Amino acid sequence: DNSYKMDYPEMGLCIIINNKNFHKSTGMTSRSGTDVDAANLRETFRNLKYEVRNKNDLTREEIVELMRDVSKEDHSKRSSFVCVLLSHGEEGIIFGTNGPVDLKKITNFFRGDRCRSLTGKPKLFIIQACRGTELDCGIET
Amino acid sequence: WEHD
Amino acid sequence: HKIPVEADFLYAYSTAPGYYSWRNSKDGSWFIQSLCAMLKQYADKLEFMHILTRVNRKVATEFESFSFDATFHAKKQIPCIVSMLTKELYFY
Repeated sequence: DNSYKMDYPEMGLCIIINNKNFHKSTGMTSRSGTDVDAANLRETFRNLKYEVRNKNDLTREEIVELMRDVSKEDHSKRSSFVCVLLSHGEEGIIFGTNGPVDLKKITNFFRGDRCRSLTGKPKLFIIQACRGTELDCGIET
Repeated sequence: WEHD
Repeated sequence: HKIPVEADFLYAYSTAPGYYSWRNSKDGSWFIQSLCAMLKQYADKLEFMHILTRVNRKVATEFESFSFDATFHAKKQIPCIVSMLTKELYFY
């Protein structure tokens, strides 16, 4: 009872939202390299037996919509759920190609009561984005 | 080189 | 007999709160590239939390920024694991 049941027919989905290009009216430098990360993830998760679904350059609305729909799917036969977000961001905020969106709004779709098929199942959210503008100068060892 |  | 609606969630941030997250032009973000490498090497013998701890050490120790602008030069990064899980996670 110490380990999550991972012997379901399917390991689960693996949504990867890859954002590289942003609207000129936002002030975001194209995230060069995120293509390598997206591809690296895909292969890594495919080995872990996940149904990987990649998505590129999404807007606020599109992001929220993709998540809303995925949360409305039937995960009954799945053992978990992973979501990878690669983009610009601030504290508790993921950036869509056109505008920002709270990470909370996204995660709330997968809560125990808004998605019964995932209740009691691990919901992993890997986030590659900024959380502010502080620089860690580090210290020698 | 760059940041997010 | 019920559970919190916020339980069983696990967030793997690439950096600490209030901090920047670094990315390489050709290799890809430090976080993702370390995360994938650790998964490829330990996802068959280590629990997820233990794997992410490895990811933290790799990112904190083997990476340092480089820039012609002093302001962004020689900077470090530490990933932030935020777990509301209630059991151990194994990918197998």
